[PDB]
Amino acid sequence: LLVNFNHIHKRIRRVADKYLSGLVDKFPHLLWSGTVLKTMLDILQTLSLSLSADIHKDQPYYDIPDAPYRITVPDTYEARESIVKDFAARCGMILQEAMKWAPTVTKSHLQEYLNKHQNWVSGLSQHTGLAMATESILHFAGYNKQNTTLGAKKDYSNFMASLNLRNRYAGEVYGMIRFDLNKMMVQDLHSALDRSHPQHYTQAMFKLTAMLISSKDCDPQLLHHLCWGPLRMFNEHGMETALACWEWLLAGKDGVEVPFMREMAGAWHMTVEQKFGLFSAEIKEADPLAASEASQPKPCPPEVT
Amino acid sequence: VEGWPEEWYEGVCEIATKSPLLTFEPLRSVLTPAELSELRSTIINLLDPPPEVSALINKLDFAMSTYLLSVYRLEYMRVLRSTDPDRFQVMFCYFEDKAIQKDKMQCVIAVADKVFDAFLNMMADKAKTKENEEELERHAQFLLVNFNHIHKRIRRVADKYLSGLVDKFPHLLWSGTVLKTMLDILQTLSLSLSADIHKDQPYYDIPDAPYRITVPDTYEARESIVKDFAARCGMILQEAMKWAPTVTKSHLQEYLNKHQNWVSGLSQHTGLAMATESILHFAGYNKQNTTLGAKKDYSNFMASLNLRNRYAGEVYGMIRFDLNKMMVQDLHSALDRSHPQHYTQAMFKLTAMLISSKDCDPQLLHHLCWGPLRMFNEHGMETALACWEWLLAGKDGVEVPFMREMAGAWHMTVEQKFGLFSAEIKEADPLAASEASQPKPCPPEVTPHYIWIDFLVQRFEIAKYCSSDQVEIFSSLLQRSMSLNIGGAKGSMNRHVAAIGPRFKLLTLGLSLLHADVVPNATIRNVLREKIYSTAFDYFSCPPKFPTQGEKRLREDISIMIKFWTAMFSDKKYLTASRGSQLHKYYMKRRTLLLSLLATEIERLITWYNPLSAPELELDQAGENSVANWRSKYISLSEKQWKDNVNLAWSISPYLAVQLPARFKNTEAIGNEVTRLVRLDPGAVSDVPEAIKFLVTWHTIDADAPELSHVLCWAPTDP
Repeated sequence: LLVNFNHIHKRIRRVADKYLSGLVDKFPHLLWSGTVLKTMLDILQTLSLSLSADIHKDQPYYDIPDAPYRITVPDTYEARESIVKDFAARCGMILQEAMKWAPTVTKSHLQEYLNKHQNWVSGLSQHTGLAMATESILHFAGYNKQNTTLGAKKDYSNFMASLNLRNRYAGEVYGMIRFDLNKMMVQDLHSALDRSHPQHYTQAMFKLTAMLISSKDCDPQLLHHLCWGPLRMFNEHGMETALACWEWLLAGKDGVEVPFMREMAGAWHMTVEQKFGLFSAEIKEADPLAASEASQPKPCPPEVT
Repeated sequence: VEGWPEEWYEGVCEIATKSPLLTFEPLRSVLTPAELSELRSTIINLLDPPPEVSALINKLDFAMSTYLLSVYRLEYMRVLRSTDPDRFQVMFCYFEDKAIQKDKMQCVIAVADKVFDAFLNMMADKAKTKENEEELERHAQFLLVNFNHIHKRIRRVADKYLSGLVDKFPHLLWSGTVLKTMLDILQTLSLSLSADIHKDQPYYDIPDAPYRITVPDTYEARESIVKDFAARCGMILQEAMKWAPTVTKSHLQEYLNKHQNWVSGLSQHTGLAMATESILHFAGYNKQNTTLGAKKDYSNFMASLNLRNRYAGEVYGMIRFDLNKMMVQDLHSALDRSHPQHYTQAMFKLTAMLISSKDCDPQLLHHLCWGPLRMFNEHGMETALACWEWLLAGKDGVEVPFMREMAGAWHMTVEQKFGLFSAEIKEADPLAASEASQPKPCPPEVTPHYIWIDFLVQRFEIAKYCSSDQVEIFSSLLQRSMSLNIGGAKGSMNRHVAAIGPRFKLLTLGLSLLHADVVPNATIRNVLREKIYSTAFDYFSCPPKFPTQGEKRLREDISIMIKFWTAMFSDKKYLTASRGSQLHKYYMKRRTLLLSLLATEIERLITWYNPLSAPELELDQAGENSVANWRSKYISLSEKQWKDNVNLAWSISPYLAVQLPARFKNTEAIGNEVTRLVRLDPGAVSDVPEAIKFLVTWHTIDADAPELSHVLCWAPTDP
């Protein structure tokens, strides 16, 4: 329906628009899908490239990458400008609609889309798709944890931090294949955990997940060590690193949700059983009426970050 | 007071240089109306303060007056004859004295303003070396860190000093250290916003700079001060991005690639948010959408950032397991196989390896600069420009060797005639082209020379103020690329129509360099101007023709020509080139002729652009109005003062005189004068397609005077 939205006729595009509106109305979950956005960005880039392509020259047909289809364009410049300007609004509308409800998943998908080698060469040119992606992120953003509940600010550092970490560690782990190797990563992670060093812990975790995301097999031992990592360094920093790694793993590879969910559930049940957090024991304190001894009363509150 | 042996005054200078501060318990406890009146008059004349300060002074006795005079003299002598790098910042030591504050003050800030003005006047013309830039950077950093003082007047006077300093030295805006310091202090304040006010120790330490910051007690004051500070950052950021977006954008990209901030990026980290928010609403248009008549571009930023991080990580991986040989071999293999992806990967890997090292490694730099010359195109040139920008932004103290290598590569390209400096190719005339060699256009193509000149212009704009040696490099590069040999087929540059963009762009860059008032000598400018005029005149020695490129790549050519004409018209800086009148008129005549020719050519090109009126299409109005006014002014010339123009053109070059009537002038005197001149000396011209008709018909039908006719040597012409 998206590829049929730009037909050369008059009523065809109207009926296609009506069908698309109805379909997206009755099935809201299609907004945050991971394939619609890439296709629409690709077709928008194709139209933008076709905007100025020597109208007198023949062959107005074009081929959509990664999808078998074709697009025809009118002859006059005015009609082409009108149709591209008309199409340039639905993209923003559906982007803001998607970002309104579930910002996290669509933000992760947008981050993933901006990490392809083919578009980097042409990024020095217009490449309207990347400009749209990097422009639509800001004015639909929201408040962070610190400034979410106040009575009368905007946050974008997480986006750049995640993107930079992802690209840096992807390159660092891709380098290693030039010169098995899982044993070294496991040993480094164990050494970092034993020495209790946060920087080495984060580096090892990111390197391990970046190695895992680029492979052809599940390698269950790597996933098991990934899920059992933070439980030996219970805190907020390690938990933040683990959440970032889990989000990257979910966004990158496909057909992996079920084993990851099962491993996470097992880790949660183990944490419940060992009473490492909120499920810990209760500690009593001396009452002040008869606390004349050297054991002076003092608060003993559990901490669950 | 100056004015008695000279050594008596001379000795006071070093004593004041080594004297301690006149610091200090009540101030009054420690310490003839005509003399009081005259002392007050002298002090008020020396200071010249606002009237309130004068009224405050009017009620003071003699002791305070002489104390003020003594401290003023001591500080003035100290600042005039000091050598320590902390010259002007010692004055704040007087602002922190509790005894001075408790006394029943504005005189101190007045004398501080006076001494600051004296210091600024001194520094305005000190030198143009790196040390002065470092001192200015340190002073700006000190003024920035003193902007958030706990007192009231201290921050006001600091703000005034900062405003004055940034006003008189605009180049500090795009520096690479001020932005990092201001982001760090902003992050420190944001972190200190909520830090358990009841808990003690309100002090904080600025990273990478030895200083400390104190904060108020109430939350409201802290919020007010942080909100107040949050505006100067945006103001100066937009001011910097307005003028030179490239350098500040590269610095911002470099700042966002540190490992320490990435861990805390999951938190607020206000500095990164400010950096990523201030980039957008001050951005501009790209090359494609820079000249249109009634879009925004950010893909370059993300592409550069992603490539930089990816290749930095990939090259950092290799150190875990010499190595330059492998990189050189890979680059050579990629060049030999002619693969673009491998070429880009090798180039980025090489520059990323080079940026993280401890030695120059001249072979790596030499291979870096000679890379693109073996793959002359636009894609490789774009990759090379990106790599050069990253190298310049990353490492420090490398500008001079890189500039020298780039100049050498440019001269090699000029010598080998690989681009705009290539040879000229002729084509068969259609009148006698019945053979199998049918006529067809053969225009030279110069894509990357159109971008290299832009890069050079950007670098020159950046380096006009700071450095003083790169100007010599640019002067040598411009001097070695031009020659004064206007004539038949020796001008070192192509004369085709499709190659007028880079030519006039380089001419405009040369004129801008001349107007910058950097060369102190009075003879370099003369030679440079002579060469500029020669290479400008050389283009009009060929028969006119029409452009072959499409509708695009034509508007900006007209814009460049209009800009060059405007620059040429504003060249009235003569009478100081040292018999000056001879050279003055010698330049004036050629300037007028060049202006007329440029106006005619621009009119012809704009007429060819769109046949109809086309009110939708439009260009700069001021240039068109000026061209129309000049055409109206020059169209009213009489029969005189125009034959002299023909004589001057003949004195310049016979080819220009022969081609002059081709540029149509609605007057018959031009033809008669050209015929007379060519009859006086026919041997000076041997171009047959146009010059034969000025000699063959001694008389149309009169059939007289059979002498001096030697046509047995002219080249063949059309049947």
